[PDB]
Amino acid sequence: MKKLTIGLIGNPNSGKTTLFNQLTGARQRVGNWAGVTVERKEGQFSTTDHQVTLVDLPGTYSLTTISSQTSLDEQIACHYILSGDADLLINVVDASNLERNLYLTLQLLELGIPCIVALNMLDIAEKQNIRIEIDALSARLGCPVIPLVSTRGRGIEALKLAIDRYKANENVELVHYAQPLLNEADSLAKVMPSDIPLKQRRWLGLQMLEGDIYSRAYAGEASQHLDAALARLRNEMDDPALHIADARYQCIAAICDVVSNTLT
Repeated sequence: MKKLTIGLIGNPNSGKTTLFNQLTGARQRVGNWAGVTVERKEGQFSTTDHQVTLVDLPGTYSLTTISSQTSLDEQIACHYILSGDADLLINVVDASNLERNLYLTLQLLELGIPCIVALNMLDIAEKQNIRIEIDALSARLGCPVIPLVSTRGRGIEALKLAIDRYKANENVELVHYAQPLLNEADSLAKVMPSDIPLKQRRWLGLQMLEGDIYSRAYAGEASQHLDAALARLRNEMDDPALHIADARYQCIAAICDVVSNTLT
C-alpha cells in the first residue's frame, strides 16, 4: 500500500529495457520527456511492502561531459537524478563490462542517492570466463549488489526484496581526490543554491572544476567564482581535471582488481 518511486538507470545495452519489461509487464505507459520527443516509459509493479512506479531513464555512460557537447539523454538523466523525484535508483550493470559501467555507478554513489545495483549479463560473463565477487563489490560501493539470475527469475524476486529493504548507502570511501580539489569544490558548493543537498553541491563543484557544463546550470552563483578557483588549483597542480580523472580511474581499477576474477 506504500507508494515508492524508483528510477531505472544504466548504460546503453545493459539489459535495462528488458529488466523494465520484466518488472512492469503489461503495466506500462509510454510518452515523451518534457519538451523533447525522447521516449519516457514508466510502469508499475508491487512488492511485499510497496507499490512501485518505475521510470526508465535514457541510457548513458556518464552524467557529465567534459568534452564535446550535446546529449539530450545525458541531460534528461542528470536532470531527473538531481530533481530528487525518485526515492531510489536501480543501476543496471553489465557484468561483462564492469569497469566501463562502474563510472556511472560511481557518479550515482558520489551523489549519495539510495541505490541498488542490478548485476546483469551474468551468463555472458560466465561463458567468457569472468566471475564477479558480489559481496566484495557491495562492500566497496556501500550499496546492495543483486545478481540478476535469469533462471525462474528469482533475480527479480531478490531485487524486490532489496527494494523492500532499501536504506541509505554506506558512507564508504570511494574516490580519493586531492585535498586542494576537495577544498575548492567545497568552497564552490557553499555558494550554490541552498535547496540543493550539500553532497550534491560538492559533487557539482568537482564537476565544474573538471569542466562539466551540464552542471553549471545547477550551480547558480558558483559559476562566477569558478575561474578564480581554477586559477588557484592550476597554481597547486598541473591539469586539475586530469587529476580528477586519474583519481577516478585509480578507484575503479582497484575495485575491479579485487572484484573481477577469472573462472579458470
